[PDB]
Formats: sequence, C-alpha cells, structure tokens
Amino acid sequence: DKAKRWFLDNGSIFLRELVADCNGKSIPIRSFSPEQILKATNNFDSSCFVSQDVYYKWYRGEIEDRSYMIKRFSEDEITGKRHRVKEVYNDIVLSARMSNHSNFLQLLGCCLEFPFPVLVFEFAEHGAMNQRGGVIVNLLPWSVRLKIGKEIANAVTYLHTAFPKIIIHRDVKPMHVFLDKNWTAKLSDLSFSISLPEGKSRIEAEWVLGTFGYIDPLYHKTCFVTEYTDVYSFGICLLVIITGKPAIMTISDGDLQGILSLVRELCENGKLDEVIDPRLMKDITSGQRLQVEACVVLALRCCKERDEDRPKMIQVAKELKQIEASL
Amino acid sequence: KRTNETLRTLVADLRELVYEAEDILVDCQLQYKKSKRLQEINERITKIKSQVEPYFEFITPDRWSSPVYDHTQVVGLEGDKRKIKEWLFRSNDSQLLIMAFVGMGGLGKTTIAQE
Amino acid sequence: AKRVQARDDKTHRPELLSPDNSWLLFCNVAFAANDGTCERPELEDVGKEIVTKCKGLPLTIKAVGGLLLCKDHVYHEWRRIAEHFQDELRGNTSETDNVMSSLQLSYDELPSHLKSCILTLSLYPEDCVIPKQQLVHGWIGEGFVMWRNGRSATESGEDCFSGLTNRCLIEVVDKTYSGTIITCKIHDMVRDLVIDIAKKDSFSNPEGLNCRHLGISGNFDEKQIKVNHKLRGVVSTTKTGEVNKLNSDLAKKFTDCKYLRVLDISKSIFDAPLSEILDEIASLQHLACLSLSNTHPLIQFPRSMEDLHNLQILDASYCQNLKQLQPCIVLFKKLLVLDMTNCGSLECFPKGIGSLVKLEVLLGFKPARSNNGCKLSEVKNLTNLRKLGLSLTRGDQIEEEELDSLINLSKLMSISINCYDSYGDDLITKIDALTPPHQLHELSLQFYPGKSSPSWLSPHKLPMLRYMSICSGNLVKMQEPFWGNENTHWRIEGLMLSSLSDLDMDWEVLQQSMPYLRTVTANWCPELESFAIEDVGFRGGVWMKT
Amino acid sequence: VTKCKGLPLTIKAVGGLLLCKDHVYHEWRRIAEHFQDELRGNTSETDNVM
Amino acid sequence: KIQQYLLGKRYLIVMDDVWDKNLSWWDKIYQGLPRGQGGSVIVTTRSESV
Amino acid sequence: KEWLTEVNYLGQLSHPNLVLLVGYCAEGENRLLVYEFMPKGSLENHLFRRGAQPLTWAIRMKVAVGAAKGLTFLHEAKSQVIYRDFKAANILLDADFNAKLSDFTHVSTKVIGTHGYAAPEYVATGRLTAKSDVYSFGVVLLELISGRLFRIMDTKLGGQYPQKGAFTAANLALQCLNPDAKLRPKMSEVLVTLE
Ligand SMILES: Nc1ncnc2c1ncn2[C@H]1C[C@H](O)[C@@H](COP(=O)(O)OP(=O)(O)OP(=O)(O)O)O1
Repeated sequence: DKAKRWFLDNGSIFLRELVADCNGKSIPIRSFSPEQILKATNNFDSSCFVSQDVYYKWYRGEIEDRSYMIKRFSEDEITGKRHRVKEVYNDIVLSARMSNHSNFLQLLGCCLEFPFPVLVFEFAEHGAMNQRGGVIVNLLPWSVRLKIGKEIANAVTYLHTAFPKIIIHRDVKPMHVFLDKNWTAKLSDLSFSISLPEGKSRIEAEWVLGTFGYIDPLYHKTCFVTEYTDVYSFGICLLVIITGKPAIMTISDGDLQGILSLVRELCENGKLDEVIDPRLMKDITSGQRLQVEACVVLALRCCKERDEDRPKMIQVAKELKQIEASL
Repeated sequence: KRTNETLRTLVADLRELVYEAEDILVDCQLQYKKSKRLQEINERITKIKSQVEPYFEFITPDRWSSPVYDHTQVVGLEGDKRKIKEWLFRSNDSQLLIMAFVGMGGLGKTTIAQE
Repeated sequence: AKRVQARDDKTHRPELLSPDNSWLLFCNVAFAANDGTCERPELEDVGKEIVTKCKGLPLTIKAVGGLLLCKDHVYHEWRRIAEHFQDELRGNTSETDNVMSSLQLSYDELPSHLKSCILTLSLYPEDCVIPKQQLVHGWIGEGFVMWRNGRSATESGEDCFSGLTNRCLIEVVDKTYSGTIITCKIHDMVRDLVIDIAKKDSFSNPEGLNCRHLGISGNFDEKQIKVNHKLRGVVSTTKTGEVNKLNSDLAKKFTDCKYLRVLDISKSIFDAPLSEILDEIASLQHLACLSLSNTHPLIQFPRSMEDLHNLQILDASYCQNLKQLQPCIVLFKKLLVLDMTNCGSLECFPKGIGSLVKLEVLLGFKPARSNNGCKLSEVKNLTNLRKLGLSLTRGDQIEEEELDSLINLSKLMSISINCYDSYGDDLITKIDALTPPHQLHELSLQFYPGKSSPSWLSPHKLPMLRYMSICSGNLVKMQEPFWGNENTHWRIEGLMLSSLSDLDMDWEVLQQSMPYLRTVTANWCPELESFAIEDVGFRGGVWMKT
Repeated sequence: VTKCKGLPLTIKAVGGLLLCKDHVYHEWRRIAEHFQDELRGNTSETDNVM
Repeated sequence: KIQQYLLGKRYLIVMDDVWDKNLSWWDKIYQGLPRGQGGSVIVTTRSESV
Repeated sequence: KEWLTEVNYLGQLSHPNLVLLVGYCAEGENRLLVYEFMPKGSLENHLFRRGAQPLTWAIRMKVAVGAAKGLTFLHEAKSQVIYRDFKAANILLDADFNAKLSDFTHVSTKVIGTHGYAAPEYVATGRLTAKSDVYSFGVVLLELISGRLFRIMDTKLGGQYPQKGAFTAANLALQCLNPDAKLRPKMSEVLVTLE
C-alpha cells in the first residue's frame, strides 16, 4: 500500500519535533491500527461524533473493553496549506507533554497511517461543553460549574507558568472543555497555542487569529502577544459558566449581543439583577448569591480592556480559590 | 616523566600494535589463514623491536607556589574573600577548622588563598 | 575534600569569571602599555570575541594576553587568533605559557581505565549536554569497566563516572531530587585537551580514515562521513534537541564491520524500517550494547539476533512502536540491562525472562495477562537485579499469589511503578498485595490510580527507605499505617510530590512523622497550602531545612 | 567488626574506606560480604594492611 | 625573604645573559620585586624578543 | 458557475471616488484583477513616510470628504455593497489629491483591523456592518488629524484654528467612537459638516 509511506514520513516529521520539545522523554504513546479506528468510529460516519471545528472532528468510539474519544482531521485543509501543518504537530506534541497534569485531558496514543495522525484519548461520558452547557440529552448546579471554573483556571496557569517557555493557548472556549463522571474539566485542542521564547512574555506575533468575541481586542489592535491575551477570553468562558447563555447571541436583534457588554451594562445600570442564571433559578442560592456576584465581578475584572486592569492568571485562579473556599 | 621523542613515537606505535594484535587475537575462539596472520603480526612486532633498539643503545639520558602575588590584576573577589574571612573568624568554635578550595585547573584557588 | 573531611559547608568553589570582569582582566594583561586601557578602538570587537572564546578561565585569558603582548596590534593577526584559537594555545608559542600542560597534569594522574573512560568524551560537539546513562553504557560496552565483587555493571560504571566528576574533569548539569545525576558536560579547554590526546593513538582521528571508534553529529545524509574497517564503536552525539538524520546506505555500512562492540542509534530517522536495514547483524559478532532509543522506522527489530552471544546491554527505550519482543533474547543468558521505558505498544514479553540471571536493570516490565507473555512469578528467580520498573495497565496484568514475587529480592535498591494506562479498580486492590523488600533505597509511584495509600507504605514494612517521589495521580489521603508514629519513623531524607490535586496531608504532622528531612519538592498540589513552600500551587520550592 | 577479629589495623582500614562513603545500607552490606577483596584492592593501595 | 630584604630600598639588579627559553621565571619573580621605590633592572641579552 | 456570476458581481462599478471597470483576465487561477495605476501611492506613503512631503492645509480633509462621498456612493445608491477593508493604504491618491478605493461563519485567522480600524461590536460579535465602516472612517479621520479647547494634536502646525475643521472633526470622532450600536454616524452629515 501507500499507507507505509504514511508511516515513513509522518512519524519522522513527528519525531523531529518532540525531540525538539522534550528531548525524546515523553509519555507511553500507543500505536493503533487503521481498522480499529475505522471500527470504533464505525467508519467515521455516525452520530458518535462529539463536536467539530475547522481542521478536526471529535468523535466517541470503542476499541475492545474501553470506550475512547478519538480526534481526527480533515484532509483537504491540511493538504491545502503546506505551511500550517506544524500546528498539527505542535498539537500532538504539546497534548503529549501536558498529559500528566490532571486538569488536561490525557493522551492514550496515536495511530498515524491515516491523514496525518489520528489521535485517541480516554473516555469522558459528559461530553464537550456547548456554547451554554451540557450536550447530554437534556443542566449543572452552581458548585459544579464553579469547580469547572477553578480547574480551567488551574490548567491555563499550568500552560503559562509550568515551563521556561510560556505557551499561551489563546483560544480558550467552553467548546474545548470535556468533563468526567465526576465533572472534572479537562482542556484539549492546543493546536493554536504558540510557544514563546524564554524570558520574553512580549514578542510580536505573526498574524492575529481566533474566535470572535474571545479575540482579545487588545491583541487585535496591537498584534503582539502577552499572556493577558488569553485571560480576557477566559472571563467570557466564566460568563458562560455564570449565565448559561451563548457568548455571541441574538434575540431577534440583528445578530448582535455582545454578552460582555450586556453584563457590564447590567452591572453599572441593572445592578446585577439578571446574572442570576435562569437555567438554575430553582437552586438554593442563599449565600451562594454572594459568591455568584464575586464571580461576576471577577469575570468582568479579567475581561477589562487594558492589560494592567486585568489580574495575572495565577491571581485569577487564586481569588477563584478563595471564592470557593469561602464555603 | 621527562621522556625523549623516540620513546614517544615508540609508545604511539606500540598502541597501534596492541590494538591490531588484540584485534586479530579474538578470532582464535583451516588453520592456514590464521597462522599466516599470526606470522605477519609477530614478524612486524619483532622487526619494530629490532630496529628501534639501537637508538636507545646510542644515547643515555618543578611546580611550586608562594604567598607572593601582585593584588593589582586580581579582578574582584571581595564576596569570596568576605565569606572566607567570616569563616576564619569562627575558628575557635571548632577544635581544628579545616577548609577546602575545590575546583578545576587554573580557576583561582591559589590566588583566592593568597588574597 | 572528604578524605580530609573538611565539612559540607566549609568547601568553597570559585566560579568562572563574568564577561565584564574577564574583559577587565584581558585589558589589564594585553593592553599593559598604558593602564590597561585599549589604545585603539578597532581591536575591541576582536578582543571581546576572543574573550568570549576563553569562557571564564583566568588562566586562558592570561595566556592569550601573554601571546598578544608580544604582538604589534595589527588587526589581521588578532583576527587570525580569533579564528585559530586552540591551535595556537596547543602550540603555546613553542610551549611557554602552557594551558595544556597544567590541565594535562590533571589528566595524566588517572587510573588507566579512567583514562580510557575520559578519552571517549572527545567525540562530542561544542557544549552539548551529555546524558550520563549513555556514557555508562558506552563504558560497559567496550569493557572499560571491569568487575568481580558483585558490583557488576551499573554501580561499577557509576563509580567510574563519579570518580571522573570528583577529579573536576566533568561538570554536572542537573541532579534529581534524589541527588542522582542525569546530564553531564565538560569545559571547552578540557574538551580540546582530550581531543588532542585522542589526536595521538588512533582512538579518534576525527577526519579521514584511521579511527578506532567514531561519533556521528547531526545530518550526515549529505556529507558521507567515512567508516573504515576497524570501528570498535559508533555513537550518536546530538546537541539536545535536533535529530541526526541518517541515510540507509550508511546504516548498511554499519553491519559491515567485524569488530564493533558498541552501537547506539539515538536521535535518528531512517529511510527504511530497521528490520531489513539490519538483517545482517549476524555479521557483527562481538557486539556488547545496542541502544536503539528514539528511532522512527523501528516497528520490529531484526530476526537475525541469534548470532549475538555476548550482548551485555539491550536498550530500546521511548520507541512508541515496539510490538513483539523476540524470544531469542532468552537464549544467551548474558545480558546486564534490559531497558524498555515508556514503550507503549508492547505485548509484554517472551516467556523465559527469569531464565537469564546476571541482569541488573529491568525497566518497564509489563507483566502479562492470563494466557500470555510472562508473569511476575519468575521475577523471584532474579537474585541479582537492583533496579526494577513496573508498568501496570489492568487487573489481570498481575495475579494474587504472585504477591510474594518481590519479598526475596535481596540486592534491590529501586522500584518505579508506572500505572499510567490504568483501568481496573481491582488493580488498586491487587497492587496492595505487593510488598517491596525491607531494604529499598528509593521508590516512585508515578501514576497510581488509587485514592488512599497503597496500604504497605509504612515505616513498618520498609524501614530503610530514604528517597520517595509521588508524581501525578488521583490520590486523596494517606492511611493510618503511613504515619505510624508510636516508635517507628520514616528516615526518608528527600521527598517529592509533583502534581497531586487532591492530596491532603499536614506539614507539622509530616515533620513529626519524618524527623530526618533535607528537601521537599512539591510544585502542583493545590489542596495543601500548609507547607513552607512559597506556594504549593502553581510553582515549586524545595524547603532546604538547615 | 567480627570479620576484623581484633586487629586494630584492619579496623582502622575498614573505617578508613567507609569514611569515604555516604552511609547507604547497600554498599555496607556489599563490604560485609566482600571483605578481603576490597582490603587487597586497598582503594588502589592507600591504607594497605597487606 | 626577598620581599623583606628589598623592602624600602633603592635596588639595582642586573640580570645578565638572559635567553629566550623557559622565561616564565621572570613573571614568577617580577611580583617579588617591590615597586614605587626607584628599583631598576638591567637585562643584558642576545634577543630583542626578550 | 464562475464567470457570469463574477461579471454580475463586478459589473456594478460606476462611481468617481472608486476604481471603475478598467480590466480583467481569463483567470483560470484566482483573482487576476487588473486595474492599472495610482501615481502618488497611498496615505501611508505620504503620511507615515519622512521622505517626501510635509503637511499642507485641509486638502486631506477634501480627500476624506471624497472618500466619505464614496461611502455614500456604495451605501445609499447601491443597496448592498460593504467595503470591509478600511486602511490608509487602501486609500489611494492622485495628483489632484483625491481618494480612490481599491484592494478588496466564524473563521479563525483575522485580517481586518490589525490596528484600531475594527469596531468593538465586530470584535465582540463579528457583525460586519456599515457601523464598523463609520467607526473605521472616524479613526481614519483621527489618523488625518494625528500623523501618528487646546487641541494641538498636530505636531507640525500649531495653527489648526482658522477653518475650525479640527474641532468639528474631533467632535464628530467623539460621535463616531462611542461603543454601542445606538449613537452611530451617518455619512452624509459627515459630508456636510466637514466642508
Ligand atoms: N580573579 C583573578 N584575577 C586575576 N588573575 C586571576 C584571578 N584568578 C586567577 N587568576 C590567575 C592567576 C594565575 O595567573 C592563573 C591561574 O590561577 P591559579 O589560582 O594559580 O590556579 P588555581 O589555584 O585555580 O589552580 P591550580 O593551582 O591547580 O593551577 O589565573
């Protein structure tokens, strides 16, 4: 076959960057077969898909005795660029390196006879979180959502702080977030996370990119990356945790609801009376409204339009931790 | 120590002979080819000995330090000097204070002691 | 320093010079005509570049200033010296200043096996960071290390390595928490010295033909580095991150020697699978070690291994596709090291692993399932090993009455358990049946899907543990025997807790359970916050108590 | 010490070669089984009972 | 000794017939000579290298 | 498929402050749009270059009025054409100092507005409007004022007063740069209030 060719180049490409990343010391990657991925995805044409994006598709699956979560790619996109294929290789290598931290979604191997790789991860029956919530057949209590918030905060601080090179996963969205049986969130899809050089949290980037609303307008009108260019987007994520609403929204209104603008104008004028989650009005919220408005104040504070107005992401996680540690 | 050049060339030649001798010796464990290999390498060893030896028949055949130095070229050692002086001011707190200046060659050990 | 027994904190180690101080010294030596001031400003970049080539030794700086003080300050020979630096400093103006003599008198007072060990380090690039383990397997490979009194391979070569670091000929890059060394580098004047001593007897030519053993730096796919017939060893020296790309025909030349005791292929990509690349490794006979670590096209290592009766070290680590290990390794009974760490796809062994007895290191064991591979029962055979690495995946990997398979291992010093791809809850119950030997110097539970302690980690079950690290996992609390403070205590001297989200223990309770501590390195444990680390959350401290 | 059998000189030689050691149990055990071989190596002939 | 015996004196010293071999002894003793006193060295030699 | 469609999309071009139908190709590949020449380059080839030209008086204000005329050409007369491509490099000049514009769901890589051209609502939502057009035109006016009641925003002439265009332009920019979608400009008032 030509599939042997798919071996003998792709992994070799693969090899010369994880040696460039970890100097070869990594996690026990499993090498699977073609037919097991065609079997567990049921020839990749069913309703076992989790979610989609531009360059990849998240599916469920089941190889023997363990259901898995399988990521695959799109052939025409990555064969139609010749220069942004290094993002796929950065994705597989960084998703290998982050796999030991708990609030990331672990990697359980790689089969790569396919278009370029096809990746496999452990199973999480709570699916990927939607633009407002769970895509289970139906709805989460407030403590569970605040736990999700603090652990996504932990994982992004792990991205920024745990290494001599700061990797800023700028496109944090609830769509990248999975959940366990015990509702422990796990980030994934680091494909656009660029790796700065060391000692320099401020180096001019190459092009502005990524996800309207979560774009961080500061980087959109300055075009150089700092870590705050993630933190802004994080707060909007927390608002989806808070509201139960989509980020970009309309209610018969011109496809125009900047939900950040809505919550700040309901702060300065409406006085925090509509951030009280109509998905979860039936909750107790006796003293929990106190931590709710603390969360809304913090989520506005990290979404502030200037850098110095925004806390460092470590501090964001720390005051999140004190917020849930009040109870 | 204190060796002439003929000894140096002979040592450099005998090392090559040692390597090829224990190279071909491992093939012990027809005998004809191995016996002629043994012949050639034995005769080369004996020939080299015989023609080196009359040159040795023909002819027959220190480092110190002190507390005197210059203290003008001594580029700043005031931190190390300070630390070692506060080590020496604590001499009575032991019975016999012993100290070590450990490093590679030509690093500053004698000069930091002189300082 | 220890033979006089100075103290641990009465030693003093002077550091290499800062570039500003080194420039001051070089002006004070060379430009001594007026004050140590540079009397013309066009020689300054040349002088600063030569000074950066000196790299902080005062002695090389004073030697270079000595040979420039006999010079008329013309730009051209200053440029000349700025490109031909070590050649003039091994001419030493016909041996007057002699950097090389003062370093070589620290060379030549070595035992001759340490001479042969230190000479192989002349086969590396400029300032690459060299792994310790590869040097040790190289030294055991040519037989630069001998042994009789039990201390067979790894401790003997490690004693050789520590003997070289004690002579200040080798600088240690970074330790671990347990004090052990992983990576190594040498100063560049010492590198030139050991090259020039290799530029004698035909150890390393490194150009041309006559070479006893060669090393391959990066990308000889288009250079055609030349291999003659002698070649006692071939190692691959890569400067920490790039991959030495190798052509297929050169790998065909590697099977064409007859006297090749060391062959390791480490940062490499080949044009073909390594099965048919190395079909004729039967033609290699006296081969001691193979480190086929981190090479892409290796699905299956070649079948013709049965004509390898010596084979003291077999390393294939970190190659994520090593499916079927071959039963022909059960034949020859004379290896020392079998090292499969993090080899993901691997069906868990041939049968007679407990047959061959002389081996000391067994990493990434993967005990078999029910009617498969090999179990833990014959590991009880191996009364000479001292480093063992497990990697458990599910419950029927192990079996209950093989729980006595680790009690009688007398000489054992270390256990690493890697429960990464862990599924079964019964495994958590089946791991608790295992007991380590009561002598055990250091263990590492690095994934461990349990919630409480493993219910043997007590000072009762293992009194002499000194080092202990717990990496990632889903652990919650430690059980009651883990404290055990009626009369027993741990005497664990160093401790590491890497990424444990749910771990709950208390600081002064640890101190009243662990009286003899030096350092505790925790860095991702957001539950704790009671420690003396600057944050047990998002970064790490060490807590050196004094 | 019972392997030394009352000579002060062998005791001081064994204590001399153990004083250059980091008190790990394993090599102390090692010396407790390979006793005369290390004392005829004499740390490459330094203490030299023999 | 020579630091003491030459200290605070106006010393003249004649190094006669100095050759261009192993001349490093010069700057082993050049720091042994006190400075700022008027001391003078006269080296007579067959080399303007030295 | 690709021919009668693109001629219908490109045939509607008859406006003085734009580029007309000069030429095209046979374009088996992507866009080989051939539209000939602009002699003196762009605004940034005269504003943000220290090589050629210092300031003048309000002829660039006539350039901005002519480009605002071009806005009112494509927003009012044609029912649906949106520029989306406001740059000072897209604004091109003649010897007559006149503006001629050329060089034309959620997709990752952003191109529009590497600097403050893009609207904050287009940032937060991606709605792709004429409100972004008038906000971008307001900040182009700010670039004309800047070069980078005490309004000495110029660094080369401290005599902004006698035509009073500086105060009016700054106050219309205070009207343009308000963040919502409710106080928005309309371009004919920007035409009549800057002449
Ligand atoms: N800080 C310094 N400033 C100026 N010269 C220095 C400095 N440190 C060392 N030197 C010079 C003095 C000598 O000319 C040269 C060698 O240093 P020195 O102290 O004699 O060697 P060392 O004691 O480090 O090792 P060894 O005695 O084994 O050669 O370096």
